[PDB]
Amino acid sequence: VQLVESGAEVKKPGSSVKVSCKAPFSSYAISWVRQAPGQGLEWMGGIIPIFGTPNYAQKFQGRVTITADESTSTAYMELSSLRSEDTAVYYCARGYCGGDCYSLELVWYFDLWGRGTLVTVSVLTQPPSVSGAPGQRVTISCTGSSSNIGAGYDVQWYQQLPGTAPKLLIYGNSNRPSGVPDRFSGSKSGTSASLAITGLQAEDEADYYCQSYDSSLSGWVFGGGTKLTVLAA
Amino acid sequence: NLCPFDEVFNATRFASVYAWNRKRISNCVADYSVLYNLAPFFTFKCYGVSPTKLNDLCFTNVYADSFVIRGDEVRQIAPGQTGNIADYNYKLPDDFTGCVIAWNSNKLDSKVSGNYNYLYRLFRKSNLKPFERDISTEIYQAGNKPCNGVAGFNCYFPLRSYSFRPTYGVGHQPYRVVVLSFE
Repeated sequence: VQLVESGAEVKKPGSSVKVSCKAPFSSYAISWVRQAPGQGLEWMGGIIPIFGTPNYAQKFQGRVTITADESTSTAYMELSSLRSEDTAVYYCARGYCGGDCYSLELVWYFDLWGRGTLVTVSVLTQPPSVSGAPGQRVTISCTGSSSNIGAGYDVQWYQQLPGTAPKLLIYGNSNRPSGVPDRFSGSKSGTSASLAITGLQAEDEADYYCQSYDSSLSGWVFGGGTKLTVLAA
Repeated sequence: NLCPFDEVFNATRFASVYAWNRKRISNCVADYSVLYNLAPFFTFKCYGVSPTKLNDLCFTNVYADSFVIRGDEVRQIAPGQTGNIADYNYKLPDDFTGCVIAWNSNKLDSKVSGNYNYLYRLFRKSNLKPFERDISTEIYQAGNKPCNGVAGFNCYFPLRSYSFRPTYGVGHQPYRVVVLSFE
C-alpha cells in the first residue's frame, strides 16, 4: 500500500489547485502538509473520512477545502487564490489511531505519506542546524508550550532525506516504529522533547522534524526542522 | 436556543474511554427525549443534584463527557470507586455533583467478528486525578530494565482493545456512558 497523488501543476497566480490522494481509509485520518522549496513542513489541515468535519490551520482558513469521497476512495485538497508563496510540494499523510479515528487529535502517527504533488505558481522551535561526530551521540531539541507538548500531547519525530517524503522515526514520545534501529531514541520532559542518535553514521545526515498536537489552535504543529550534518574524524 | 443534546447521545460515534470526549452545554434549555428513543432501558444516576436541575441550564455551564466502556465497569463511573476505568481512564471526584447516564449499545458497538475499535488504558504509573485525560501511547515500563522504545518482556504498549461481540454477556457488552458535570 502506498498513497498515490495527482501530478505536478503549473498554475497562474489567482487560480486554484485540487490535489487528489488515493489509498490503492475510513478508519484513518487524512492530513495535508506542504513544504515550500527549501523550507520546513507546514500543516495545512485534515479530515476524518465520512464522519468528519474538515479542520484547517488558521493560515489557510478561507482558502483551503479538504474533502473526502468514500466512493472513489480519494481525498482532495483545494487551495484557491494562489500566490507565488504557495509554490511547494503537497503531501497527504495517513494517520493511525489504532483502529478507528474519533478525531484528528488522537492520531498516533502519520505512517504512510504520499508522493509529492509539486505545485508551482508563476510553533515548536528546533535548532536550525546541528553538527555531529561520527560514532558519537547527538541530540535534537524540540521546545513547545503548555498548549501542546506540555498539555499532555506526544511528540513524533520525522526524517527527511533529500528528495523523499518524511519518514516516521519515533511516535509516542520515545516509541520506535518497526524498521527504525535502536540508535534512535526519543524523550519528553515538560514542554520539551528530544531525539537522540547514537553511533552517528553518514547516512543519518538528513532533516529532522518534530510534531505535536496543540489544543489552543486545535491542530497539528511541526517544528522548524533541523539539518543534522555528520562531520569527519 | 435549545441544547445540542442530540449530538451527545445519538452521536454518529463515541470515543474510547481513554480519550473521553467533553462537550460544553452553555446557555440553553434541555430536552432529554432522545434518551427514550436510543435506549429503551437506561440509567440516570444523579449525586447531590436533582435531575430537574439539569432541565434549566440557561445561566449554568454543563460538561458532557462521553465514552464507551463495558457494563461491569459502569459501576466505576461513580464517586469513590476503583478499578481500571476509574484508576487509569476516567476518574470522578469523591465530592462529585452531577449525573451519570448509561445504556446498552451491544446493537451498535458489537460485531460477530469482534469490534476492536474501542480502547482502554491498561497500564499507568500513577492513578488519574479527577477529570484528567491521558491520551499518551508511550510504552509502559513494568520491569527494572529500560524499554528502549519497543514493547516486549515487561514493556507494555499502554492501550488495549475491547473485543466487543454480540454473543457476550450483558456484563461484557458495550455500554455508552455520558457524565454530566457542572463548571
